[PDB]
Amino acid sequence: VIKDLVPDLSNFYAQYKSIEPYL
Amino acid sequence: PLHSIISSTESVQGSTSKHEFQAETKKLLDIVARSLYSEKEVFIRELISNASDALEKLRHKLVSDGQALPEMEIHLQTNAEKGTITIQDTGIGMTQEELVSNLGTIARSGSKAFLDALQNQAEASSKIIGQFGVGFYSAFMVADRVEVYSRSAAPGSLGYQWLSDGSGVFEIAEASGVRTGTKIIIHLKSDCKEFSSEARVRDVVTKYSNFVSFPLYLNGRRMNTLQAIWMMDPKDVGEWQHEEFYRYVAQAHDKPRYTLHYKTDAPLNIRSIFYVPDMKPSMFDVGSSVALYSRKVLIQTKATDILPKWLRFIRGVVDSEDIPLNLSRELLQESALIRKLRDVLQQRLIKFFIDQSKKDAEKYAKFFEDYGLFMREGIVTATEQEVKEDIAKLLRYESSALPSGQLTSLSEYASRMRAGTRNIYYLCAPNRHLAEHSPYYEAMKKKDTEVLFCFEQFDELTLLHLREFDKKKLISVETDIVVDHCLSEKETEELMAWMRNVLGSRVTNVKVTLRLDTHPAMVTVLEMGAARHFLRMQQLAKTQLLQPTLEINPRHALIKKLNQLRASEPGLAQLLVDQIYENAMIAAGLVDDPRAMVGRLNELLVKALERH
Amino acid sequence: PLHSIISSTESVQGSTSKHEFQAETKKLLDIVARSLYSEKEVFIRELISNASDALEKLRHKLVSDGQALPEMEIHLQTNAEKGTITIQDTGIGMTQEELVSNLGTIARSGSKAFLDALQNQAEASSKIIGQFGVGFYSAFMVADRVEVYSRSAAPGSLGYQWLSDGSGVFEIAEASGVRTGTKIIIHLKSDCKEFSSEARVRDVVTKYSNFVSFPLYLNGRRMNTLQAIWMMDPKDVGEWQHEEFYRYVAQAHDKPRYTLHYKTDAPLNIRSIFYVPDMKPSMFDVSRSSVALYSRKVLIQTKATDILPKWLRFIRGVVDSEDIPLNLSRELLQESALIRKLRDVLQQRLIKFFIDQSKKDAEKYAKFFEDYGLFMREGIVTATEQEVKEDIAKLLRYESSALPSGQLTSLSEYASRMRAGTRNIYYLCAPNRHLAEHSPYYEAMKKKDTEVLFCFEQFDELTLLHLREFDKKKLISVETDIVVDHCLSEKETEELMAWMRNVLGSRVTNVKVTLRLDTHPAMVTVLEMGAARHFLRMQTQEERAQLLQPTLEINPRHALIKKLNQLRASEPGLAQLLVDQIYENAMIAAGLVDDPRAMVGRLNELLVKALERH
Ligand SMILES: Nc1ncnc2c1ncn2[C@@H]1O[C@H](COP(=O)(O)OP(=O)(O)NP(=O)(O)O)[C@@H](O)[C@H]1O
Ligand SMILES: Nc1ncnc2c1ncn2[C@@H]1O[C@H](COP(=O)(O)OP(=O)(O)NP(=O)(O)O)[C@@H](O)[C@H]1O
Ligand SMILES: [K+]
Ligand SMILES: [K+]
Ligand SMILES: [Mg+2]
Ligand SMILES: [Mg+2]
Repeated sequence: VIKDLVPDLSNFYAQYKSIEPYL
Repeated sequence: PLHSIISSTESVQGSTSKHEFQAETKKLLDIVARSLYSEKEVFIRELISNASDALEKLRHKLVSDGQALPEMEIHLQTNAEKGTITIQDTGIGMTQEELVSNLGTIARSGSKAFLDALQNQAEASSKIIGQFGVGFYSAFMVADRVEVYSRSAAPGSLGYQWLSDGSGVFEIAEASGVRTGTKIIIHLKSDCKEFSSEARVRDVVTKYSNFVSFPLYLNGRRMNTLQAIWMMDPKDVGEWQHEEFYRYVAQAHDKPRYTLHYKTDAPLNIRSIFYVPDMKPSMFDVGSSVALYSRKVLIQTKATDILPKWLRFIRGVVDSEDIPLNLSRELLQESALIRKLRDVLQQRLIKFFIDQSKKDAEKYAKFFEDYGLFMREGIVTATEQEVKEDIAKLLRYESSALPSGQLTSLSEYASRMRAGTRNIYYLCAPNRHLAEHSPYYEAMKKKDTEVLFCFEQFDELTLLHLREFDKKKLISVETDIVVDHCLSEKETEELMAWMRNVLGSRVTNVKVTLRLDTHPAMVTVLEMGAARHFLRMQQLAKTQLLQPTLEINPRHALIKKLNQLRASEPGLAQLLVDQIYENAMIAAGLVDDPRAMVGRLNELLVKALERH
Repeated sequence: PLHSIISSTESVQGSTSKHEFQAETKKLLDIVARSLYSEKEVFIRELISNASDALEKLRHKLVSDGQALPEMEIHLQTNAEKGTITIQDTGIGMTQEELVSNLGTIARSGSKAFLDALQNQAEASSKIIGQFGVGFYSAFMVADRVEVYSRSAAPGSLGYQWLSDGSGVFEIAEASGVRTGTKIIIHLKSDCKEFSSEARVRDVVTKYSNFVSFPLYLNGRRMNTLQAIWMMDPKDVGEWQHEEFYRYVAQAHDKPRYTLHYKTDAPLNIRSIFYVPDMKPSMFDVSRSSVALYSRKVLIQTKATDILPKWLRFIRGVVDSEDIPLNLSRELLQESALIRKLRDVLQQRLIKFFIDQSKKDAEKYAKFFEDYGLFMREGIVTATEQEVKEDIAKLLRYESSALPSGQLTSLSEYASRMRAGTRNIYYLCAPNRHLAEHSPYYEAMKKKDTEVLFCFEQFDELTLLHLREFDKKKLISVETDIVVDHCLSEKETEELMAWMRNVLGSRVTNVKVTLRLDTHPAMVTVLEMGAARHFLRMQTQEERAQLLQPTLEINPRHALIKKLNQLRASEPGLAQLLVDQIYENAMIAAGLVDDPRAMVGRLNELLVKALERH
């Protein structure tokens, strides 16, 4: 069950692109 | 230098002829048969569409005649023994002249000619699917031969047989015993016999043209059993069939908590229905079952994402009679109409969620606890500031000025803030119990400014990317503390010199804070919100550090103990200093994987209790 | 409710007739110019392709007879004042009959006849792009007027003129002063005037037709400046050319750490080049295939078919294939069997190449792994077939206990040195090798004489549990092995057990005594420990304790447990904080703590009253 949950972690670049302007 | 061969010395001297464009039909049939449709199974859909069109035409003819409406339906027959598939419709039918004009001409469609005689474009133009004239020839992707037995609905037309093997030549003949309508026999290819099975045909029919406006039968049994509820008015459609349609489209067994029926024509023809599932989003959820339709048939683009990425938690359907289509009946990628449809749908869904929040506080609170991460993701991935604020209006947070358990938005947070104040303070903690007792919140307990509490992950990032709401900046509690401008001074400095010596590599700068009452130490950095997530990303994925300022609490008993601890157990005092720094880093959220802290903690505790 | 109207009562009555398929040319032009190409800028991409085709044909006409080769170039001219774009080639050209038959007939291509007239299918068959016959009419997407000055390369041909407004009728005439070849003038539409600008045309050419077989100039200056190095033999292309091509394709200023030049023909015609960058993967790299398809040296622009597996998205390069099926829009046919077998072949080729690179250089491959291990882990956790699982897992490098620090080991070499009949591969996860050696699970595992791998990256235990098997050997973590496997006085130990169970009943479902620990006060064991660690990050304390079953173990020989005997009675209040702290420490060491921020206050108020006697 848990093995097939296949975590997405999608839009993983968007978070860093959000972080960039702050720094 | 530049080397160009473009000049203008050329001229025309000869007599100008005049020719009409030609088209060799062999290569056109070849293109339609092999290099037009990616999927081999779409042909029946096209055929079904044709059938639907025929039936629609017949209906309009009866509207022109005002006579009794006979039974009209699409029948699909599958013969595995003979390896053939038959589609029969009781539509208008085609005469020999009509058969030659339509079937025998590429890109010639009788549906468009029928539409040009409508003169209203509302009676049947919204239901006629045929627009190109190559849909029938998709039947040649799978057929080594095609028969068409067509008898027109006119009172006196005779049946006609139409044979074609798909090599650019077709034959016609007089056929007797043909009933009114059109019966298409397809003899499957040797390598395409999977369409001679009832299961595959049923799957393709349900996938592509399940919502055809007319009854559809395969091998005798009807599998429509469900009208397209997205076309009727929202008042006519009831809750029971709402649940049935949601269960069908989402392939679920629960009920939809939120149902939206959107129907507009002024910007562009949209007939869409959207459902929010009762159950919490699945791990797979994190085309999104919002499959685009056009004239009650699936488009199956699966790439354009007609609905934004964060709006993937809702299910349903969208219908538009004006969306442009490929020759393969697929969506045109990167089209202005599709982009405007996506923007309109996003704005409408944001407005609908705002209205639901207004009309039901507790239901919307539960929904936000269920699907808040999607809105946070949308804020993170958004680009326009107005879209950012519109999505942020959906966020629900609980503040320090209100009792535990109730959540409020940023709009009502700014409605109750002081006029002189021009910023919104937010603090991130796993629970409200920790947020109230957080050293950062206790630092701002001097002032009466309200502060929101964020519990779910990625809330700090969401507020960081937002960066503004109603022309008010968002400043975190840690950021506000860092930008702000019992252990006597001499003894404090003497202790702090040793602390700097033992924490030179880790603690870049150490200072004394006078706004702590219960926490021995605090850790602050300028980019606290950004660093707290950058560190998590770095420990999450090895992709492409920071200067933590440590503040001590002079009135704290643990810090006060260090003077008498240094003169007695310098090693255990250093262990306590390291443990205090680790605890401050953990509370700040900037700590690394804390498995390394346990060993030092145990090495501290083995000797810290050697006095009882 | 099963009724049907299907019957075979119909039969032929009259004599069978005969007819030929016709075509509505007006609607065909409308379809081509309105509902064929998603992107409006492809019209030059077709035209340039046509130009190249013509030049290719001319090359054959100058190779069969073995005569001199004049300049062979394609020229783009832009006139913003006139709002026109000119595409000129010095190729074969076209006569009256050729202009009427090719330009005037839809889906009629002179290239196909030229290929079928080669009798060899080995020189120009692989360098001719045109195969449908509708590419030219894409010019009507942006043009209200197309004006072609075409004259053939035959010795004595005449310049010819070809006007068309795109309305199903075209006019032809004789022209003077036309240079040998073909010059197409396109008068841009009112809304398509953006193609009458230098920047837009340059962008489209660098998007589609950089690597045409012949020099290409825009407004006077050549803009190719880069030959397609994926076509010739790998020995004929140097390191500098590889670096320049990688810089172009990856849009990066570094050098490629790994270069692969694959050229296969037995399964299907593939000429692919791939680069693994020297610099560490960027954040954009993780987010989604970074490899550009090419068919006869022109881009396909799929962007959705994923010709390469997602986990291999970290490599940058190109793939050329003359066998892929293109639709009428000159785009990849989705879910094609040929493209699926191409993806599988490329995946296996890249796996084998990485294996050979690992064999060739241990240190370079170790650096590549510590840079790009997340992609291989994602490939393992996202694969379906066990063969693919094992093939990707052969790329993994985990340092183990049997070897000194910093010396990574593969799963295959680990399996090659186990005992005679143990089908068990043991792995332990820790932030660092120092903690792995000093992990309580490893210390308990020290009773068994076996070698255990050490995992330090995130989603690594998840990767190992998804793999679940390597070389027909089951993968069992140290915690799982401890669970599955079956000082202080007895009375004092038992009463301390009862007290802890009473004061940790809600959080711990079972407390026991472990004599296998030496330097750890306590341990936490879970049945599906590896699965529980990942599930805790996906979904107060009693809520997780319900579905976690935190089996606690205590070591009576440890200092804290020994002192708990006197701490339970002298000050029973502090004993509760002590046992809560021990439980939280065991939780943290087990990796079953979502966020240790909650225990900071508890630990602080433990410290304030624990060492106050000093
Ligand atoms: N079963 C049918 N009954 C009656 N008329 C039909 C039937 N199938 C096809 N036709 C007619 O033959 C024409 C050619 O078929 P088709 O290729 O599907 O054109 P189209 O459906 O109108 N355009 P498209 O969207 O590409 O399918 C249609 O436009 C109809 O006028
Ligand atoms: N610039 C040119 N010079 C010489 N011959 C040309 C030129 N452009 C087009 N032609 C000829 O005209 C035919 C029709 O053009 P086109 O529609 O592009 O067919 P195609 O390119 O061979 N197939 P496609 O892949 O759809 O472009 C070509 O096949 C050539 O024989
Ligand atoms: K037709
Ligand atoms: K042509
Ligand atoms: Mg049709
Ligand atoms: Mg072409």
